[PDB]
Order: sequence, then C-alpha cells, then structure tokens
Amino acid sequence: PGLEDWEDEFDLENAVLFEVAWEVANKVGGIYTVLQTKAKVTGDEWGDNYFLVGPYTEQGVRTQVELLEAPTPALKRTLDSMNSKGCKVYFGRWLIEGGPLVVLLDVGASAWALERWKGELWDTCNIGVPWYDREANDAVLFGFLTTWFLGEFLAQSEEKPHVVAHFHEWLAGVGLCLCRARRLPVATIFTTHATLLGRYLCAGAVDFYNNLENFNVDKEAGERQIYHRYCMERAAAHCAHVFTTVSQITAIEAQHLLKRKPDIVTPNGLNVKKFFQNLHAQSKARIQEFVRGHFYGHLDFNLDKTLYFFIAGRYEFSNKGADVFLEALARLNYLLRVNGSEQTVVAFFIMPARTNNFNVETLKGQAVRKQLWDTANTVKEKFGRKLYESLLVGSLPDMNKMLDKEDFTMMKRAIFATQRQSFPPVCTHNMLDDSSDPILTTIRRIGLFNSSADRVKVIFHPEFLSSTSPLLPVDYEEFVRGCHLGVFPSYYEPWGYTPAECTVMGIPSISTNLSGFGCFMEEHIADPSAYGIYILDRRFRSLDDSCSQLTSFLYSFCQQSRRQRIIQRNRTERLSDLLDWKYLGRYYMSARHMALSKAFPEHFTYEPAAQGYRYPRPASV
Amino acid sequence: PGLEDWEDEFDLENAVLFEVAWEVANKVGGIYTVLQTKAKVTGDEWGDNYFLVGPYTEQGVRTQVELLEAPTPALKRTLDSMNSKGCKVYFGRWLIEGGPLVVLLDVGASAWALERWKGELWDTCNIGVPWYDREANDAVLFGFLTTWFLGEFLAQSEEKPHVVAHFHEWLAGVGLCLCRARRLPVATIFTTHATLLGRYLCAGAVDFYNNLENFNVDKEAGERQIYHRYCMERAAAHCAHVFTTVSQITAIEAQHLLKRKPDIVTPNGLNVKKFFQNLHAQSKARIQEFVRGHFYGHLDFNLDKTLYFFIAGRYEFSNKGADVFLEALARLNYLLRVNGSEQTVVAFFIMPARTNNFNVETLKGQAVRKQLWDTANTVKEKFGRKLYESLLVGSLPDMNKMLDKEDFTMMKRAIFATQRQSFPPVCTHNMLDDSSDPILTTIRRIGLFNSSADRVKVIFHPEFLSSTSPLLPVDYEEFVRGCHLGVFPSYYEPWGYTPAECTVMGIPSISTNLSGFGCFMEEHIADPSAYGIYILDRRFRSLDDSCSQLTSFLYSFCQQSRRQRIIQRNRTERLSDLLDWKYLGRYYMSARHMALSKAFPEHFTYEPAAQGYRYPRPASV
Amino acid sequence: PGLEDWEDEFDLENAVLFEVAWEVANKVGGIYTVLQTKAKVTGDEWGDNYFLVGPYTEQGVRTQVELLEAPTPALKRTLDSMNSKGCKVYFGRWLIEGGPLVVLLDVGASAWALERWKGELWDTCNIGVPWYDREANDAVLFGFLTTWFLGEFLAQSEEKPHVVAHFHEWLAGVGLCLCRARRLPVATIFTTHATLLGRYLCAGAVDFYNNLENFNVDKEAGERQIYHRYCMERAAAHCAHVFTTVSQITAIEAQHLLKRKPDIVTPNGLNVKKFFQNLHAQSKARIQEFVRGHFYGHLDFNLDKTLYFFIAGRYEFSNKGADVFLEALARLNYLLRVNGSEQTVVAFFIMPARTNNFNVETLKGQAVRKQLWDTANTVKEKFGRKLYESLLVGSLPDMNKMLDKEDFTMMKRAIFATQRQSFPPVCTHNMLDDSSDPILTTIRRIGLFNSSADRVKVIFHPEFLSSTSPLLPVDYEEFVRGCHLGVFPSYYEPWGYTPAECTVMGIPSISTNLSGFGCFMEEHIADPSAYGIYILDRRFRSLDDSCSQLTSFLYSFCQQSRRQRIIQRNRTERLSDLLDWKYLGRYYMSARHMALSKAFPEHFTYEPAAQGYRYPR
Repeated sequence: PGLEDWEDEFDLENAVLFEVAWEVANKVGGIYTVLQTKAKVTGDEWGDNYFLVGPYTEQGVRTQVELLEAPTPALKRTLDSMNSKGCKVYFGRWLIEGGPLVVLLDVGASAWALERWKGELWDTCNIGVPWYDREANDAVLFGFLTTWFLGEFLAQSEEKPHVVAHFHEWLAGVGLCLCRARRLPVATIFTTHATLLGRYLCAGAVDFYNNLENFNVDKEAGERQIYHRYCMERAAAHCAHVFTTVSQITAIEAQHLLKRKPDIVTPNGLNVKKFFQNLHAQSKARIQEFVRGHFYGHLDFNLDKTLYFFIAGRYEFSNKGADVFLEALARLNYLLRVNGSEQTVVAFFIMPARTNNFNVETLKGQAVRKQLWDTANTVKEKFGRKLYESLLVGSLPDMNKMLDKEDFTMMKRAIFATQRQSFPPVCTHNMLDDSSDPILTTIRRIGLFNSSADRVKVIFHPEFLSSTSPLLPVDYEEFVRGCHLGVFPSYYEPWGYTPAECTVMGIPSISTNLSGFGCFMEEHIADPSAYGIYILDRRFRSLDDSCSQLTSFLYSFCQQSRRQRIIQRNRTERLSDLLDWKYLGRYYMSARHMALSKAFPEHFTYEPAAQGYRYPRPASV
Repeated sequence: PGLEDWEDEFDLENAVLFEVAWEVANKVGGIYTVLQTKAKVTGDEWGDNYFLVGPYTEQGVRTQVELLEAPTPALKRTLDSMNSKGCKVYFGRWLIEGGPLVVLLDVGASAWALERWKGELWDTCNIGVPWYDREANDAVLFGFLTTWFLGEFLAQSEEKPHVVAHFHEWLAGVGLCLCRARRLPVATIFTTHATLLGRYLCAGAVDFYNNLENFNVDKEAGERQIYHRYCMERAAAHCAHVFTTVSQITAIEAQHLLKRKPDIVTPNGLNVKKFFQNLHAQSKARIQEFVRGHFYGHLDFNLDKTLYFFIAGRYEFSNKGADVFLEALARLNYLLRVNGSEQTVVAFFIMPARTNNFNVETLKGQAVRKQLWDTANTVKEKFGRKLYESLLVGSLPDMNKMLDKEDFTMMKRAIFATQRQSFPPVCTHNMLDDSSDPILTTIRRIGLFNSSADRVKVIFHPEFLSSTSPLLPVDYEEFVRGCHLGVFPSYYEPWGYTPAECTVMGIPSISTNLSGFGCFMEEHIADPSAYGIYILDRRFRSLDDSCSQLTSFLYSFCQQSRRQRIIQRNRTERLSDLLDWKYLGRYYMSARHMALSKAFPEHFTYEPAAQGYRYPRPASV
Repeated sequence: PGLEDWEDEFDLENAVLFEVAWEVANKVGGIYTVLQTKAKVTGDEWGDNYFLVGPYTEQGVRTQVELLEAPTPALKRTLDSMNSKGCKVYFGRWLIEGGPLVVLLDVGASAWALERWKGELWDTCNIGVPWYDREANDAVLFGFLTTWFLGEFLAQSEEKPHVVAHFHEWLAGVGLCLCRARRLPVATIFTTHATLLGRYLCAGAVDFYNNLENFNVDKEAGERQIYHRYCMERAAAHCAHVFTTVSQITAIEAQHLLKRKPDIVTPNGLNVKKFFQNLHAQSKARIQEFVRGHFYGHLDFNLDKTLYFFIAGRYEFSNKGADVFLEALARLNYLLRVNGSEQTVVAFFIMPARTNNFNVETLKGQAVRKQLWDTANTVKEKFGRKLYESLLVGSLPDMNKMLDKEDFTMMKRAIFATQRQSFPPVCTHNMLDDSSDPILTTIRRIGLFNSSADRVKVIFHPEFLSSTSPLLPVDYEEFVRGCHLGVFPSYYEPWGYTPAECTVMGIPSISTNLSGFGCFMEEHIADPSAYGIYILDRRFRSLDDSCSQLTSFLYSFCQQSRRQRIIQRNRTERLSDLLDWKYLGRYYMSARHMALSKAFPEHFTYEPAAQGYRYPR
C-alpha cells in the first residue's frame, strides 16, 4: 500500500509544513539522514509547501544547498524583512532526493539578540541557558530565529495559511516553545529522536530502563550540568500539539523523563531503493578472501562452514552491546567446541576507534593472500593453456609434466610466504590504547585469540569500511551483504540505524527490545526470528541472562542448515518494506494531521497504522 | 595538413555544389560509400550549399533520408514548380555523417517524359537508349530530371549562383550532357569510378590492359549490346568541364576507352575515424580459436608460427586475383615444405558464394573446440581452486591427486571428440556447385587439401563474416585486424576498397598496379613494401610471372621475423592518413575549382597535390 | 537427508547390479539422461559392482565409452567366452559423472542367432517378433545377449554373487523374461518409463485415461501391429521380481495395460548440481531485449509488467498440452483486456518444428533492436563524456547543446528503422507448413496475432534455443531461468522432464496430474501452487474445463504481486531437492532391495519413502 492514499480523506487546506531541525543541511547526526530520506515523501504530500528549517552553515550551503529566491511573495517578503532586521536568513533548495526548500538561519549572524532572546526566553518558559553552553545558546538562537521566521511568514502572507511546524530535537524545541508562547497559529509536532537524559542515564547508571520511574529527572539533569537542555527538551515536549518519538522504547523514556507519552511513534524510515543473494555471494567471497589473508598459515577450518557475524556502528561498547556480543561469542565458542562442530564463526567488530595504522600481521596476511592468489592464478593459467594444448592434440595431460620448474618455484615461494607461528591478530589495526580498548580488553579476558581451537574467530576492524582501504577494498554495505548475521545487542539505541540498514540489506540481524528498531520489528513481525530478526530481551533480563539469550540466538543461527539460513534470509529480504518511508511516512502524516486538528480543530479533524505492513508467521513455516 | 586550408586562396563565390549520383541515398555499389563518407568534407567546404542529387527510392527515404522543406526560397520554388510540372521531386537530409541535403528525383514518377526526353536526347547527343535497357532508360530519366532541377534552380534564384554539378557515373552522365547541351551555367565535373567497357573487356578478353590501345571501343561495346551506355559514359566524359577518375589505372582506361585523359584523379577516400596491435591480438586469438576448431584432430603445426592471409571482397575469381593468390599459395606451400619451415599459412578466402549451409565438419570442429575449451576451463578452474586451497594450507600440490575421476572423464570425452581422420575442409560451407566453384576447383587442382604436410592451409569462407554467425562470431573488420596480410592481387579493380580498408585497419596488404588503390599507394609511398604494401606488377607481367612475384611477396612476408612484421605493421598503420578524405578531398576540391574556373573563368581562376602526404623510406629502415 | 544412509540396514552381500537399457551409452531418448544422472548414486551404493548393460554402437563408444579390460577375472572370462562364441561384447567405462562400467552388446554382431533365439523366445514366452520390426528384433537380440552375459557371468564367477538385473524398457524386457525362463539366480527389476500402449492410446483414442479399464490391451495393440512389443513389455512386467514405473500416472497405466501394479514408483531424479534470482534477472533482461526486437514499432506495453510464460519440449501438440495452453492464453488475453490490466504476457512456444529459416520480420526486429541499442549506447557514451567534461569544469550541462548533429542523425536513423506496420510475427521462423502447424493454426483460430490490443503476445520459436543462434543467443536453461512461469499442461507425459528441469531451475511451472512430474509434486507438496507448482487437473476434467482451470492458473499468476511472485519463486527454488537423485535414488535402492529379497529371501529380507522430502505450507 502506498503513502499518497494514506489518510487521503484528510485535506491539508493549503497548509505549509516547516520542518525544523538543527541537522537540516548539516550532517551532525543520524537525524540528518532521517530528514534527507523523509524529504521525498514529505514533499510528495506537501509539494513546495514543505520547508526544512535549518541552521545556516558555510559547508552545508557550499555542498548541499543551492541558494534560491523564495518561490512565493510571502516567503520572499519575510526573508527580506528579517534579513533587514539584523538576521541573516538564506533560502535555498536542499540538493537531496526530495529537493526540498530549506530556510537556513545563521544563528551566529543573529547572536546580537541572544541576551534579549534568552532573557525573553526566561520571560516565557523560565529557561535560562548558561553562557558556557555553546549548543544550548545556539539552540536558543535557532529557536528564536525559527519562531521569528514563522511569525513573519504568517504575518507576511495574505492567505494566512495553516502552518505545521515540526521540530525534531531540543535544539528546535526552543522555537517550538516560542511558537506556543507567542500563540501564533502553528500546529506543532515535537519529535524526540533520543531523550537527552537517556544517554547519560544509560552510560552512567548500572541499570537505567528498569529504574526509569525511580529517576528524579530534574535532579539527574542537575548533577550533569545540563538542566537547561533537559528543560528545553521537556518544554518542547510539553509545548507541542503532537509529541512524537522515533521508537516505543524512546516513547517509554520520554514518558518517564519528559513526562509526556508520545501521541504517536514515528519510526525512522529509510529510502530502501538505496539498498540480495548473488550480491551476498560476491560480498561473502570477498570476506572469505579477507579471512584467508587474515588467517594465512592458520586456515585449518572449513570456510564453507564459516559464518560471518558482525556488529557495526559507533564504538560505544555498552550501548551497542559489544560486551554482550563478545560474551555470547565466548559462550558460542565453548558451545561449538564442546559440540565438536566444524562450524566457524568469524565475528567482525566494525567499530571505529583511534588506530595508528593497520597491524603489520594483518596487512602482511592480505599481501600473502594476494601472492597466493596470483601464484595460483598464474599456475592455473599455465595449466589451463597446457591442458587446452594437450586436449587439442587429443592427448590426456600428464600431470607430472604439466607444472614446470618455474611453477614449482612460484608455488614454493607462496608456501614460504604462508608459514606463520603467531595467531591471526584479533584487531586489524594498531590501537593507540590496546590496554584501555574495551573490545580488545574483553577479547583477551574471555579467551578469543583466533587460535585453531577457537571455533569463534574475532576480527576487530576499528575503522569504517571503505573501498579505498587497502585491507578491505569493500564499503560497509557490500561487506554487510556478505555477512550472515548482524548482531546489535544494543542497550541504549533510540532507533537502530545499523540493524535497520542491515535488515534493509536483507541480512538477518539481532537487535534488542531496548532498541527502537528492535521494538519496531518485534511489534511488526509475529515471529521475528523466522524473518531473520532476533530480538534479544534486554529490558527484562540481566546482562548475564541477556548474554545467555544472545548465545542461544547465535547458536541456533549456527545450527540452522544452509536451507534454513536461506529461507530466513529470504524472509529478512521481505522485511525491507517495513523500514521504507513509503510506510513509515504514514506516522509522520498522521502526526501532522493530529497536530493540525489539535491546533485548528475548526479547520481539521483527525480520524485515528501498520495495515498492509503486518508480517504474520511466514506461510511456509 | 588539413583540408580547410587546401587551396584556401580559392573563393567559392557563394557557389552551390550539386553532386549527382545514382547511388545518392540508395546503396547500389561502392560509390554509395564514397559519397556517404565524402559528404562530411564536402559539406565542411560548402556548408548547406552542397546538394547530393539522387534517385528517389522508397527504401532510401524510409531508412536514410529525413524529408525536409527546402532551406532557401529558390530551392523550395524549384521543387514546387517541377513537382507541379509532372515530376515527383523530394528534398531532404541524408542521415549520414555529413548530414548533406539531398534532392531525390523519382525517375518512375516522370517516366511519362521518357519518349520526349530520350528523343530530345537524340536531338542533342545522338544517343538513343533501347527500350529494353531498364538502367539506361532510368539514367536518361535521372539525367533529364537533374538537368531540369539545375535549370529550374538557376532560373528560380535571384542571385543566380555559380552551380558546380559533379556527376559520378554514366547514370548521371546524361544529366551532365544535357547541362552542357542546354548551355545553362554549370561548372561540370564527371567522375568515372569504373569505365563501363573495362568490366566486359577484363572479364572476357584474355588480356585487356596491354590491349587498351588495340580496342575498338565503339565496336567492342557494340557486340555487347551496351553501345548506348558506352556512348552515355563517353559523352559525359566528353561533355564535362573536368573529367575525373578514382584511379590512375582508371585514368588509363578512360584515356583509351572514353578518349579523354582525366583532368585529375580523385582517389576514393575513406572516413578513417571509422576504423591496432592489441585489437589485432584479440582478433588473431579469435582466428586462432577458429583454426583450432577447424583443424581439430590435425593441430600438428605451431600456431605461434602460423600466418593468416586473407583475400576478401566480391567473389570475382579473376578480377580479384583469387586465381593468382591460389597459385601463389601452392607455390608458397612448396617453398615452405622444401625449406622445412615450421611456418604455417592459413589463407582465408572471404568471398561470398551460393552456399547451402555450413559444412558439417566445420561446424563440428567449432563445437569440438568449444567443448575442449570448456573442458579445459572447467578442469583449470577446479585445478586453480584446489591449488589455491593447497597453497593456503602451505602445501605444495600433489599433481597426481589434483585431478579427480570427473576431470579425467571430461578430458577423455574431450579427447574422444578430438579424433578425426578426414582432413579439415577447405571450405567452411556447403557449396551449391562444388564442381563449378573456381576457388574450390583451383584448390583441388593445385593440391591444397589442408593436409598435415601442406604448410599452407586454405579456408574458403564463401559468405560474409558476421558477428551473428555461429562459425565465426566476428565481423569482417575484426577478423581482418586479426590477420597478418591481406592479399588482393586484383586484375580489374578501379579502386581497391578491400585493400584500402585493409590498410586503414593497419594490416599489410598485397595489391596490384592494376588496382586503383595499389597505384595510389605505389605513387604515394617510396618503398611500399616497407609500409606493408606489396604492389604486385600485373600490368607488365604475365599471369604466371605475376603468380611468381606474388609467391615471392608471400614468401618474403613469411620470412620476416616477428620484429620485422611488427615494424611493417606499424608502418602500414601510419599509412591510414593517405586514405582519409581529409587528404583525398583535396582532389575533389581541386576538381571543383578546376571546373569552376573552366566554366566561369571570369569569376574563378584555378592555380594547379600530395604535399604532406608522401611517405619516403621510413627513417628506421 | 543423504542417500547412503537410506535403508543402510540393508547389506548387499557383495551383490552386483547389471542395469540393462537400450539407452545405455547411446542417447535415443530421455532414459539415457536418467541412467546417466543416476549412475553417480548407483555407483556410490554399488561401487564397481555396478554395470550398465547397453547395446554397442560405434558412435557411443567413439564419444562416450572408453573401452577397458574387465576389472575382475570373472568379467574378463565371460567377456572372452561370449566373444569367442560368435558374439561381440565390449567392456568399458561410460564417460559420465558416475564413471560406471558398461557391458555393451553388439546386437548386429550376433544377429546370426536371431532366428534360433527368437525361436527359443517363442519356446519360453510364446512371443514371436515379426521379421519386419527392426526395433523388436534388436530388442530380442539385446535381451538374449544380456541373458547370455548374465548366465556366463554367474557361471564364470566362483563366488557366484547375488546379481540384481534392472531392465528399463520392453527393449530390455526380453532379457528379463529370459533371465526368469532360464531360472538363473537374478533378482530382477523392471522399470517402465512409458507404457507402450499408452503412447498410441493417448492420441489415437478419443480419450485415454478415463477409458483405461475399458481398453482391450491385446486387441488395441493388435490393431496397431505392435502386439509383439506389447507382449514383450507385459512379459517383462510380469516376469520381474520388482515392477517399477517412473510415475504414479505411469503406474496406473501399467496397472491397466501391463496388468501389474508397480511394486514401487521410481520417479526420474535429476542431477540438480547441474542447474537463481540474479541469474533469472539476466535471463529476463535477455528475453526483454529479444521482445524489444520482436515487437519493434509495437513496444506500447509496459515491459516491467510483462510476464514470460513458456512451454517447451517435443512438439507434440496435444500430449504436451500446447492446445490447452493456447486456449488458456486466449482466455487470459480476454481476462487481461476486459480487466484493463497493464500486465502483458509473452508466451513462448519452444517446440521444434520443421522450419526453413528465421522469419524476415523476426531477424529484422532483432537487427532493429541491435541498431537502437548501439545508437543509444553511442549517444549515451557521448552524453556521458560531455557530461563528465561539463561537471569537471563546474558547469551544468546545457541539454540542448549536449547532442550534436551526428547524434541526431544516428537517432533519426534508428527511429526510421523502428517504424513498422505489420504486427510482430507469432512465429520466429519460416514454417515449412504454416497451414498444417497446430500451434500456428490454433493461434490464428483463437486470435492471438501479437496486436497492440492483445495483452497476450505469442512467440512460437519452432526450434531449440541455442547460444549459437543469431536470433536468441541464449541456451534453453538460461532462457527458462529468465521466464516467469513454465506451462506444461501435458496430457500424456509419463515423466515431466521439461517441467522437472523447469522446477530445478527455480521457475514456477504448471504441470498436470496426468504427468509423472505433476503427480510426484502433487504428492510431495501439501500446497503445490504455494511452491510455484500448479497442478492442472486433466484426469477428472474435460479438455474445455481443464482449459478453464489453466486460464485460472495463468490469471492468478498474473494477479500475483511482484512480492508474491518472488515468494513463489523462492519456494520453487526450495523444491529442487525433491528432484535430485540424492532423494529419488531412494526408490531405486528400495526397488533393488525388494528384488533381492524376493529373488533371494534367504539372503536378503526387505523392510519398507519421502521422509525428509515433504513440503508443508
């Protein structure tokens, strides 16, 4: 089912959508990609009545925004006015798939108003940003500039349209609060993509989710010198016609930290066109060549029985669950050894870290694999030419005479290059702090040294995968498509971008019910594991018990036949439509309709989601 | 040196060029390609003042001509007039590289005037076409239509421009004669691409060139029922301000048959951009695979010492010198056998003949080569995988164990497919008349049966080379580029299109001083054989002595080292600029200037060629 | 589950398997491929105690058999014996995936015995071959030669092994009957791959399957001058410890024509390794380019909504159900027109027929597509170079200036080549008899002229697909992988080789419950259509009603979303393991065990199939 026909009974009444985010036209997070990929559907629903309001940055305009003249006289008039009133407001087209119009506000250009604005802010919300907080002061400037733009756009518009302003973090929350305080006619959505407290409370506290009700949010933000940022976020959530979260776990966090249950959850959709079995085969061949190089001299395990697990994303050890994955990898190593399995699990940790360079053993192993591959290819081409020559003369090859002295010299050189005594390095790079690295510390603590006995090899690649890289000449998407199972046992993950992209790429993944993507899949798929989606229970299980469940998931994945693994990959391939904005734009549409009805009930009435996007038991299981 | 700067002192005075040929926009010979490829330079020199006058044909307009409206009022007015006066004149753009404008005259549409025109013709030139000659009557219609168009274009043109009409055979010669008879102001060129008598006199008479002075052209044309066509050609040559031939041999023939020495020779140029060592290597590999298939079971000669000679073009046995080439191939076979050379010469005869289908042995040999190639590739990929696996475990391959039972079964099947007792067929096809085929008759008479003792194998391919063909999936140009030596010992060849294209493709070729291309190269290259151009002397040597000289050429080519052959191919690659219209358009320009000066000496004065296009001894020989 | 572990409790007791078929080492049918692909598993179970007894042919030995010396002294002794007794017996290795040993018998070399042998036959089975039947007389020679070889191999073998002789047609049936008549210790399997009567009765009779009980087999064979061949087949089936059929439909035919229910059905397995979505995509791109050429000037339908149905195999119009497929294609054309669908169905008929050459319009359309493709590629490379040049100078392309006069000339030439008034030809070739062709006659009768209004285009390709072909440079397997749905509504099909290979290639197929493959899938898959296997009911429905059901199948396939079609293709991809000899060799193993137990109950006891090979869904 399409997006244009969703809530088609709703008439926007020539309303104008101002989507306000600090990340509009400047990549400072993952919300930039959310806005970029959602712009297509949003502009389809709103045409040119859709404006992304961002902060002006020289890089963003240089690279992403073509500066334009306002299409309508109202926009041009407001832009000229506030440009003459001491602000520096740019208008342009964001050079992305949607081609949306962007109002960019130079917050620095209008810093002169800061003291009169933040004081004004204190006169309306009792929120006073400390001077030393650059981001909070910039948020106040951006919010006051956005509210100025909205007021001067409604004032300088004869038709006086219905304005839906959709703010996306506490950085835009100030403008939201000012829209409500000035009382100008704006239907307001507030989407929080991550509760501000949530990050600190997960990182610091031993347990954060089960203690959500037992948190003094005011006090907790107070000890961390971010009380003003917390108050800005909570006022935006409070001063919003519609409050939205990207996830149901973020919805719980916002309920217990922003003291407002989201009126709707708007999961982060994706442009699935951007992203399976033959492509997976090529990527798996490339991973297999890398593993051949990395384990040169130690290729004593069957590679056709080798499984490629990966955990990727930002190098947040506990938030991304790399600790849980490593514990489960040690337990699965024990399981595969005691069960005497011929299965091998190479688990990749693609988590960027400060690295000096590629480890010498890693680069040497890649060189050794290249040499053996070239030697085998040269000897194979010589053998093929000689064999074709022999068969052309009706002669059966005499294999003893097929290879000459030069072939044996090349092959003996290759074999000499093969010998190694040291085990393959756990990490592919030179860590600036090997002792303090959580992944390497955990690996050396649990006993995963890529030994021959270890059925689980661990390859920590503390750097993003790039095609230009010498070690792995593969970008992240192709490597992932070559893997068997993404493992993202995240503890704190308001939305799982890495597991979501893994799923869109058709790779079975392990997420958690503590992650937004994991909750979204758990509530959209009847039997997620059937579809390649393992939802680890991290809310209601201890870290040790969650490690046990992850080991169970990894072991059951290892114990699948190749036929079962293929069936499961086909199902996860089917799952990609859930994560497309063509479905997840429904929730943004309904949030905007809800806000319009709340702010303008006389003009709009809202009639309350996953219809056509439910995945029951696969018919074939 | 470029063409725009040639005779740049000449000012055309807004003259208009009408190039008249029966082959304008209808491929009925090789002059079609001459006009097509010359149109680019002609339009560069004349812009839109250049018109190709052809006969209208439904196929030509359907495929090649976009019908247009006359760009100038004069053209539109004349077209409308003569379209209202009982003719059917189309105007359009010929969809070729030059994009020239074409005036197409439907000769059938104006056949009503035939009797009053041919009678009128008899009133001006005493030439009366017999009714039964379809081509001669069509030529009279086309000539009268062209002269009508020229008269009505000069009449319906206020400026009264200087019209250069360049007619290209006796088919346009009638219009030329009428232009001169009506005395309308037209500077006329007549190019003859082949004397009409020349064809019959070469085909019938035992010796034609040495008897040129001893020919009664009137009587000779009389016995052949083509006296009117001969008179049309001779009147066109006589009634032309400039008379032109494509070759100096054609110039001699025209002097002794049309009784006029050409005022200039205009060699057939070529669009050399359309067409060397790596491309030659790929084509030679493809020819080698074909020869492996064709000689399956008989591949007892060194293929790295095998030379690929070819003769191509129309299947005219004596005119193309296939008899001389076959005699020289028998003599070269004797030379290579008595000298005990390991050199092999596979001579290809690409001369289309009525063929039922591919010979069974030929298609079977190609299938056998495909099977052996696939078997060798499969066993080679298995060997390469096993060898890479063995070298990855630091193990040297045990060649006895490398190939399995299935590899040996596949290879034994291949070897079984290899066995054959019959020698490889001389012809690749099923000739409808094997007994009457001159090439096959000569091959069986001289003893070239593709036996093992024969150092010269002969492959007659009595059909054009096509990529779509199953036997050879190669077009003519790629096959030729894979060959070592084109052999075109033509007796009658007003221009050598096949040797010229062979040279442009950078292949050393044997032509004759009886061919236009051979004469052109002989007069443009100081040492033609140094440049890969062997000029057989067929004017002043008997057929037997010319066969001896061709055997000497073939043997000296065979006796070149690979280094000498490479040097010679580099030089023939250099020769391509002689055959480009960027040089050979000079002669057409000078012919048009000469005609303008002759017809309008008051307005134009002509100042009398190969400067910058003479090739002395290569600096390196 | 594997084949080595199937009935592993059974011990062969150093038994020797002689698999006797006229098609051993000489391709004279589809049983040749059955034996060739089954040889691997059979030799895995029997090692070198497995012999494929065939008729010697010069071509077969030249191409497929490496002549060898008998590995065992018993084999060498028997070979030398019967080579010295006026017969010519070759021993070798068949150069196939299994590398089995073949005892090839030159029946011509031993024709001297024919008259006495066929006398002996009449003295033992009352079967007398008429002199004029070359195949039946060769069958008698081959059977007597096989029984001679078996008797001399058991006699010239001190251990006296347990010999399992598995004969495969009525051509080997004579040898089977003689094995039983001489009473020599041979455990005999008879597999019939197609009842001899059934082939004649499917066509000649008004309707064959519903009249099986109402057939006088003796009389019916008599009218067709094949009574001796019928009696040979029926005696082989009768004189067999185990009787086997390749299908349950063949089992019914054998019950009602050979008067013996098969003791087991041994479906024709296949070497599935020899044969899905990216490969399908490439093949579908090739088919789409062919359709672009074929329908040049008439490409007014969405090709992303175009479905490629095909029917392939031997050009038996009624047996292969091409009539039913064409009727259903006309009905589906009506359905897609009245429903105003943008779906297009190009149905290919890959059924070889006597063709003079490629039709002029067809070759011209392929040339036009090649020219347009080359023109588009040339203009695209020029545009790409100019666009890269413009972007390298920081300049946005001026699209008006991007294409030059030469580009427009090339494109205008291409467009000129595009125009055509005649509709795309229904057939790609020049039929030697257009009026006599059943497919073309039916197409012109039902109104499928590849018109613009027709939502169903029909391309009859009356020739095998070859890569060497100029028209379609794709072999049969790649073309099929590019198709959406194989349609094999066969009436007579003892085993569906074409639908089976279709399924192994991961392409959904329509078969019938009158086909062996269709019955096999219907009894192995709970919901066959879910797996891309549509079983048309042709036993219990009239030809018109079967046409209606086929139209329903085709229409429901057309009405699947691309998601549903992908799911269905994934399931049919799963189905390939059912058709592998790794599973279907189980039935041959159990038939051989059953025959061993029947002939040697003292030495062997048989303990009775699809376990691990049933598909719930």
